[PDB]
Amino acid sequence: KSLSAAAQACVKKMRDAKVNEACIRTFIAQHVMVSKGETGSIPDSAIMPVDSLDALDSLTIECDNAVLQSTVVLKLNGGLGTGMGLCDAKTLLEVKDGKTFLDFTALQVQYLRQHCSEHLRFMLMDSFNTSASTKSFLKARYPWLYQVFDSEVELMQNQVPKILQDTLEPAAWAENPAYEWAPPGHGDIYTALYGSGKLQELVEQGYRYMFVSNGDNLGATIDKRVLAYMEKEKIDFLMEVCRRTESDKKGGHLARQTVYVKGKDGQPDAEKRVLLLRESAQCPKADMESFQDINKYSFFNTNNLWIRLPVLLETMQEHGGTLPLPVIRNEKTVDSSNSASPKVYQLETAMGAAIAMFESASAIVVPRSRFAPVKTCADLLALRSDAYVVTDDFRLVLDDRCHGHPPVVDLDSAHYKMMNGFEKLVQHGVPSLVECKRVTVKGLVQFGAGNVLTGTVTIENTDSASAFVIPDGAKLNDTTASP
Ligand SMILES: CC(=O)OC[C@@]1(C)C=Cc2c(c(C)cc3c2[nH]c2cc(O)ccc23)O1
Repeated sequence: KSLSAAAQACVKKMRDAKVNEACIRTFIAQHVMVSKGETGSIPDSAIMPVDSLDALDSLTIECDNAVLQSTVVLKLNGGLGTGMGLCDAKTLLEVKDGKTFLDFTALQVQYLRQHCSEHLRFMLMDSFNTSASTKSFLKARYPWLYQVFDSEVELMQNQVPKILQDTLEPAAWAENPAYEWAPPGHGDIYTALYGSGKLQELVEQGYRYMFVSNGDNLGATIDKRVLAYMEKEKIDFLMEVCRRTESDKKGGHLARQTVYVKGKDGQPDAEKRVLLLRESAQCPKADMESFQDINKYSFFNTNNLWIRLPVLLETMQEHGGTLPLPVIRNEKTVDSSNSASPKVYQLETAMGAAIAMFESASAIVVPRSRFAPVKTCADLLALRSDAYVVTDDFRLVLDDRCHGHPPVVDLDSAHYKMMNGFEKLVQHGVPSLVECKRVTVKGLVQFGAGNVLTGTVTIENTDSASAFVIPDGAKLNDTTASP
């Protein structure tokens, strides 16, 4: 080997634990990079804003149903709802009418198979934490997915060791041999696809396109207009972006770099623009102000990505069976809670950063409805309510009586950040929010059954040693309800 002793210890620990060679190849290349000085930082001087992009609302032509016969739907399914106090797979959260996130995508795929394309493939990227519950859920409710779960559906996210910041050796932990491993970010989909052989199996069987998206994003549905736009424009990697708002100033954004290839002898000097992603972790403390300027950098990544699979395979093969994404170098501790434990580096990548790895890569701006993540219990309440309606093809869209905008829900963080607090609020029923512009709740409150809210409502309780109960049938119209 040409590896350092620290890197050697890393591969030895990973080979012992039966980690596959594609994950080892990819991690060690990041390890070598970090041992040569790479920090992950992207200053403002290194990038330019991106000003002009095509939009999805300018498109009208849909594709043939032949293209959908060669399309795979991949959902990220590694997330636990820890932010909402959950222990299990976020996708198994009841979101509307007794159905989960997973229910809706599976019903959307089931619909497309019967009506459009029987060979549309559905895959899930699971972690060790979400696999068993995901498998059990499919056994009970979707046996056609359960029968082919291991062979076709499930894609396992691998784990990588944390390394110390001084030696870059694999950190050891006597208490827990589990706190010495970590996930490598969702950029690991490429490593897992290639390393398991499933990417080769897919191109072999004739699949051309893959639509990847977060499992907790209900707006991420197949749109035939995007597939036609990729065919016609001969695009290999397409990222959906949205216009940034001040609510999104602390999240990542799209950026631009240029590569001048000099013309040999008497020639014209060529130009190629290259798109890239910059998240907050990659931004230096000095440039955080320019990071949050939503007029300089005005687009953010939805994680709705479209990939031409044969080109992905070829590009990874040309790199020796890996995709060399920019490494994000987290500075944390072996035990995350305890700041006495040794300082480590947690190396991860972002699947959206692959937009820089392709010549024919592009980004298309889409409406915000394509990015409807459920990350707070406030988002859940809006989605549970009649403000959202299911279509015949099992999508979730706003009711027309919402005038293009979901109701705005501000729930007290002291009582409703956790799911157990939120389910107490809607214990007797979730109110009608379809005609509601805004609703904000402060203090301990319980709705009643058959409640209807209109306009802008505020329900506040100042007494934290008490609960405010709203009776059944209560109508609340542009008011403040208080004890
Ligand atoms: C800002 C802008 O320039 O519009 C373009 C675009 C893509 C992005 C903004 C945007 C939108 C739609 C259809 C809905 C919302 C939205 N931003 C939101 C913020 C909210 O809090 C709630 C709902 C929305 O369209």
